[PDB]
Amino acid sequence: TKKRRNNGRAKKGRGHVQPIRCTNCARCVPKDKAIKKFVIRNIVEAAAVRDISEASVFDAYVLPKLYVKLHYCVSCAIHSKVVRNRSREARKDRTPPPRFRP
Amino acid sequence: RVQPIKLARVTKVLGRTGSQGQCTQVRVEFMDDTSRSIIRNVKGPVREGDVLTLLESEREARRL
Amino acid sequence: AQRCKELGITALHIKLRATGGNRTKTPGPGAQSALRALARSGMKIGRIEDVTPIPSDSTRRKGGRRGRRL
Amino acid sequence: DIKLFGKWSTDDVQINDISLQDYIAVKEKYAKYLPHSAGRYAAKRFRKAQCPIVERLTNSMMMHGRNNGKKLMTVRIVKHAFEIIHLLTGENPLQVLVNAIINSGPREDSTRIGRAGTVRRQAVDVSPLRRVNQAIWLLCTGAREAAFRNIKTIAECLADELINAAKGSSNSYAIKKKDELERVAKSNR
Amino acid sequence: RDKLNNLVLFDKATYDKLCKEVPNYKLITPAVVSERLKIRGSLARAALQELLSKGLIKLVSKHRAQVIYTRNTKG
RNA sequence: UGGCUCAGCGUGUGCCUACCCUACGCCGGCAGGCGCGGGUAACCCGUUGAACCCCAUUCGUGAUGGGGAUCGGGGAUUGCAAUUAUUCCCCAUGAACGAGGAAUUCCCAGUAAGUGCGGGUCAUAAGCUUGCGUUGAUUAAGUCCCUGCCCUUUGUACACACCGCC
Ligand SMILES: [Mg+2]
Ligand SMILES: [Mg+2]
Ligand SMILES: [Mg+2]
Ligand SMILES: [Zn+2]
Repeated sequence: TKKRRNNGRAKKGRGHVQPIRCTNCARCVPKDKAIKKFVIRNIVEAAAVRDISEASVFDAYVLPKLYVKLHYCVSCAIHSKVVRNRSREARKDRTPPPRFRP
Repeated sequence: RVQPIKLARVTKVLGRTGSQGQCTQVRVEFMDDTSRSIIRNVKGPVREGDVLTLLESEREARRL
Repeated sequence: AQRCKELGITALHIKLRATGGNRTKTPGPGAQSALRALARSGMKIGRIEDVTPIPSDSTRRKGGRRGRRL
Repeated sequence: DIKLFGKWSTDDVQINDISLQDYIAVKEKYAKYLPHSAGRYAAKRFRKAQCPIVERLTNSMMMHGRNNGKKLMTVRIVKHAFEIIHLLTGENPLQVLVNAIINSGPREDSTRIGRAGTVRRQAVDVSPLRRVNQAIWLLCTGAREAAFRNIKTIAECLADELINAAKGSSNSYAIKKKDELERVAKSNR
Repeated sequence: RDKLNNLVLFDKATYDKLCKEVPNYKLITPAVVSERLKIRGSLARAALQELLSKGLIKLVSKHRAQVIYTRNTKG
């Protein structure tokens, strides 16, 4: 049974997509098929900010961040629970999960 | 060279941890510096407001 | 902190580095603790910069195309 | 003032640390004539605090099968032992008890389910309520084990256990296991 | 630590030790004297109440299981 | 070893069916025996004078006055029948056993445990079970780690259903 009309990848008008390596298990996955993370994390912990601010020589010192682009095969993506198997109806939508900002 | 034994006061209970209930994780403020506060996992019954010893300053801090 | 204090150093510019290359770019759990303890031990923190090796395009990553099976 | 066992006024004893001040019941509100009360101390959580600690030691001193209901015998052994420690130290027996309880309760331990090196894996500091409970149990087991196959009786063996615990000489079984638990926790940090 | 082989009956070398140094410390009981002087312990109970009759030792408890004595007050 | 001192369930004379619960007096050291009685029962047993425990004695860290297994002799009761000992008593022996590996059971307040007492079985009888009572705690007010259970999603080549199929 054809599970997804998308065929599990973004390849629509192409014929071949150059592969990447899974950042976790180093598996060759097509670039448009692997699940991509872009995490903009604080360079320090959420509880270490207060300690660093005391020892910062600059009073108005902006906090640098970390820019990491992760790529995952669906094996490592499911194993790390970054994606989950969804119902037949719930599979179709492509909206990202809510950010839980408030 | 050596950090001495101190005490900290529980402010709020965060929840159980250890996948057995053998430990509870609570937030503790420092009596020496009330602004200074960490989160510590403790064993045994803990409720709000009680003060307990802490043999070392920082060991672990994770969010459940 | 003890060696720097006894050699006459009071501030630091922390330069973080992960494994880099084609390997992992996320620093391990030791990054947060070592950085936090340096400031809490009575030492100043200035500019923090990243020197993680980020290739344009690296060589082949070790493991094989089927990955590290586990 | 309440004259526990007919003597040993409870208004002069004091707890030398605030972490256990609110969990020991040597205070005047919980100052009782006799360590014997069926006040339903297991009905709800956080109700063993208001139970008098002299009663708590009496509860924990009956174990090992042959002694599981006998409280008259346990109270009379406590009565003998407190008089004995008074005769051997010259201060209030309750002050000896509070010194022993604080100095016996281990302040850290370790408990995990994953892979363990020696005993457990991760070090976790204990609660004040668990401090007291482990302290009383360790003192009772130390007295019982020393008294199991020697001519010294329970009142005397309980006396030297609490006396060596009040000072601290690595001879009390309670402080001996306390140091072992602290060292294991330090290794498992 | 194999067998106590304690003293069922007194001898001169221990009887004098009972008479001179036993009523000098705070806590004297039949168990303490039995382990200290290596006497049996039935002899300990009898000898302690002999010193009670001589009046140089004060009794406090007098229980069937835990009978407790003490030295006289000094000062 | 002696003294002290407090329970609650419940049973008790029978169609066939014979076989009751026992106060008191006397005899014997005991198991027992003999006569007066009572009770078809909140009426008598029975204020069920239980045990544990408590208070005093002796013992004194030894396989000892712990333990009573095995075994000899003797005496009664029930039954027609007691040997392969029915049960009980007395005097004899005093065996392992010094807290028990891997594992494993049960349990949250009048609970575990200690401790005895009724019923069922019974002419004879409880180490069984079913109920009752006394003394009375430690830890815990959590988790899905182990063993499992429920709901949803999901995959399946399973449907005798994973102890499946292959
Ligand atoms: Mg499929
Ligand atoms: Mg192709
Ligand atoms: Mg796998
Ligand atoms: Zn992967």
